[PDB]
Amino acid sequence: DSGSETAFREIEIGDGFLPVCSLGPGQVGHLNLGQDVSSLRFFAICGLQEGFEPFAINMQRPVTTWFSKSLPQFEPVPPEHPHYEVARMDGTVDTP
Amino acid sequence: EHRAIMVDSMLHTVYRLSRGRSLTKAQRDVIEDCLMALCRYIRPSMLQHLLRRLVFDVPILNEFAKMPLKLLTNHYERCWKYYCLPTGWANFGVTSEEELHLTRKLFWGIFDSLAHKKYDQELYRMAMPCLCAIAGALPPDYVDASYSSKAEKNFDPRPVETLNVIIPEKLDSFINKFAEYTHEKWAFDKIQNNWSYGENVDEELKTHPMLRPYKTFSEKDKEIYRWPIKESLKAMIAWEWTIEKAREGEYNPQPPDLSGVTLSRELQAMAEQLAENYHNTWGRKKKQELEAKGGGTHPLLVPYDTLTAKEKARDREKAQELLKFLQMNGYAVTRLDTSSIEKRFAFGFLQQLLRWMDISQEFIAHLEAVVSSGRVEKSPHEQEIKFFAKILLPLINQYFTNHCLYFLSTPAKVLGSGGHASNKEKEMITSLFCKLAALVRHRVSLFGTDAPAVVNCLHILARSLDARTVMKSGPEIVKAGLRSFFESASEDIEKMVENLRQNLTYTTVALLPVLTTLFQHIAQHQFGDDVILDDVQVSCYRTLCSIYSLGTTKNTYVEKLRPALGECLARLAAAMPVAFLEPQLNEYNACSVYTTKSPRERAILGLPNSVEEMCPDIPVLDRLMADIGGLAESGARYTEMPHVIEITLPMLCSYLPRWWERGPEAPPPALPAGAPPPCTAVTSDHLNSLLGNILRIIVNNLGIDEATWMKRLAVFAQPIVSRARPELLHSHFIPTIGRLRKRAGKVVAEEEQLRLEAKAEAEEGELLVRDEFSVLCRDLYALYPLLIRYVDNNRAHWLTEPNANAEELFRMVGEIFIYWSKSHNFKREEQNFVVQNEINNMSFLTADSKSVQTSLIVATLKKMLPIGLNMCAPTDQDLIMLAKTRYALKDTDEEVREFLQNNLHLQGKVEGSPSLRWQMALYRGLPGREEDADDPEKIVRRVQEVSAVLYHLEQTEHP
Repeated sequence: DSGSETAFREIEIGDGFLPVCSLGPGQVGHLNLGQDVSSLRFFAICGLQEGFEPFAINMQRPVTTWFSKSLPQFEPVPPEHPHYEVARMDGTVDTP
Repeated sequence: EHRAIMVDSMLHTVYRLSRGRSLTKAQRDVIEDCLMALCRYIRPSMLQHLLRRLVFDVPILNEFAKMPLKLLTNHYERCWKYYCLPTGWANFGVTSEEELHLTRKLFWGIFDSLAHKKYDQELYRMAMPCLCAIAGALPPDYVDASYSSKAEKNFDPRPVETLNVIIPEKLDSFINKFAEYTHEKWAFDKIQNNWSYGENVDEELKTHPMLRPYKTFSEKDKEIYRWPIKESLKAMIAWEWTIEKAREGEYNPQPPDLSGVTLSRELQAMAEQLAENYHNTWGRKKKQELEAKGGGTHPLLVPYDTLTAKEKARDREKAQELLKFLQMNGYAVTRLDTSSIEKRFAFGFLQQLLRWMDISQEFIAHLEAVVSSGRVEKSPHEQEIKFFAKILLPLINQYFTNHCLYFLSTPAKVLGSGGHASNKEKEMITSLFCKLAALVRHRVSLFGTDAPAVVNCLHILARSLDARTVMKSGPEIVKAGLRSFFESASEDIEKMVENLRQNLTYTTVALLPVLTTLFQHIAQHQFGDDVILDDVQVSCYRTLCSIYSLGTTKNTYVEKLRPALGECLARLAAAMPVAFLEPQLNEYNACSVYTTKSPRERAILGLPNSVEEMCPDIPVLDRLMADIGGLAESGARYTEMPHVIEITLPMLCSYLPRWWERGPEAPPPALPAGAPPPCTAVTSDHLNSLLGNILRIIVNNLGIDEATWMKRLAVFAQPIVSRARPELLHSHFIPTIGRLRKRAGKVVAEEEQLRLEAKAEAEEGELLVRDEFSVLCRDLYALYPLLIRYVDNNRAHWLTEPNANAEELFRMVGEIFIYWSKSHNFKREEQNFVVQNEINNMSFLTADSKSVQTSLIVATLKKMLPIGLNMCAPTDQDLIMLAKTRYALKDTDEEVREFLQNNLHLQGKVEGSPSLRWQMALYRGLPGREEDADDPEKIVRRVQEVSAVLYHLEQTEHP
């Protein structure tokens, strides 16, 4: 809205970054990471002259992805869970 | 929030200490500064009782209310998102409806007190921002709990005694029956509380231990609780609304008495009045004890209509259980059908501003009468005039500024976040605009100090008008009023024509800018199809004819006024929905008066039944195309043809773009939609020829100095430059940018000679070159914005397929850029021109698609950089950095070229670098790339030029 070309700026490198896309119900999207730079359209228009490099430009095997599986699976309660806490009280006497 | 109770009590006590009785001025200042500084940082929800106290006491408008209302407006301006936005203020929660109704009551109490009280500079000046802040903060779509609430007015709890008031027996039967019924329901609550209603007093149960059945219960000990219920019902019937049974006649009761359900809206409003009675009548004794104690207003003894929902429930529940007992028995309280829109904040304050609008019409009529009849300074409505001028005009300005999205919010396409304004709200806000226009029609002479305020406020009311829904399916009086106001404005423009050969001052400063803004709004929202028609279209016809006649006439005053006519007429062309420039195919257009009106209607309106007979003054669009083309060929300057550039160019640059969408080339939405042939036969070809004429006249007028309207000409050509033909670049921009480049090169050569000399003549020559390329800066700030949009459209085309002419244009703009970068005088004179002519704003809008720091030259260069960056191979990119270090050594272009020729063998290697593999493969995959570009001369040329561009870019970014 202010006219700045950069959407997000002053972003700390931190641990790293990964391409990601969250599709909704009945939604279809083609995620082209850039294994085939020829298949990367509009890259010459934006990115080629700016110095940007295709993601996985020289990677031989395709980049594996991780979909958010919706299957409800039991996992242990985190020790630092913000709301629920599990206490390991000792048996002592007259108590298990 | 953990222990906010004592924070609230601290706020209350600090406010009392500030409103103490024996304090010094400095001490009072310290207390008040603490209060504002504290409430600025605390959460707005912590003001639930301090805000209530302010609602109660600030409408007194005493000398002690200065800091109260100042802190009030500071807090509300801080948390305008907390109330107006339905989502709240981010992490902070959403406002309560109780707080919203406190805001409403506070706003209107301050307004009415400011109304009756006499004008005083301090209160009005320091309270108008407060009133605007409360009005803006409270959302317009909010509806109060009840429009017909109590609205009553240390507090005085009005004792409405009813023991003396007699009760008709036909209803007194169920008054006594409900007294017994509430005793039984009290016992039912006790037994429901796991404590069965005892018959003997015993501490084993915390509840009432002596609620015996009615047979064994003593009458007096019933009355201990029964008489309060009887007096409750007796007070409720003693008020003018008397509770009347529907059916004639009349230790647990069979029907459950629950206050959760609700009766009719009126019944709920005066049950709220009954709870206000529980406060006043039943706590006059409490107020006597409280005045004996000297503890200030007790929390319940605060007026009930302004009390917080959490603690007013103590009497709300009692009033509601009484009214619900009446409701399940069918009893109705006979004593108003207020619509939801009237109930709403928006339309209520709208009716009130209409009331003050007729009051101010009377006031200004009397003021004009006493101005005309001698000099009568004494005015019976002087307080009203001062109130209007100092409060009402800024208030409507600010309120319409912060809620213009709401008043413009179409129900079909919701624009306002809070909601959409009602149709009645839209129509009478349009009528308010028309009434303000009629008021200031000849009042512009008086209210001289407030005249700019009037014109800006009426600009705001001109913006955000649903002319669509008021003229179509809207009130006949209001639509006739606006149509007659446009007709009178057209007659006024004709009078203005006669004058060029108050009213003249009106047309000079108030009529024309507001008319332009109205046309601009109608053009943006494309409302003209159902708005600019019939008599409105006729009035616009005579307006355009008369201002064309004004353009024809040539005098000094009309020359100085021509920018206003050009802007106004461009906006009316953009809001004018019939192609009057296509008279032969006017039957195809369904918006014209001839097809909308019947033949009899045309006869009684005096219509010529043809566009040609309507306006033969303006020739056809082909004729003005030929005229502007001939003027371009002849090189018509502003001296030779000022009216053309001022007024007739807006015709083309406004009507032609918008009607290109109606032209044949633009694809129709459907075959039946396109079955009527387009009334305008315009395509992109005539648009492109119009750009050619504009470019030709600009380059011919480039040498002309003191040309100012050329900037607004560039602004007017900002939309036309889009959808430009590819050949237009080498047709027009390459020659004129070449001329600009060579003239700038001559100027910079003179500047270099000036720099090498150091005499007293060198200082005069320094001022001379400053003034010599100030015009160059103006010309570049004209031409380059046209290039910015042009490269924006064709950058994809040039990058997908390289154009040699595009590369040469890149070299041209890069040469201009290095000329601007090397010379310090260039940058300071550019900044001086920007600050002189306020170019920062228009540069900001030019950079915006669809600033002082921002350098147009740099921006243009960065946008065009990829075009002239793709011309070189990646192995040449592997030579750019050494050429940059050559330029870092401050060496000459000849030497950097020679030692680049020495480093011809120092280029990078594709098998050397893995990234060069894919970069070099893509550089081959470019369709316009062959192997002939690998010639060493071409390679060194492009390397040197690209490196010069990059080095001057990085020096501009980081000196």
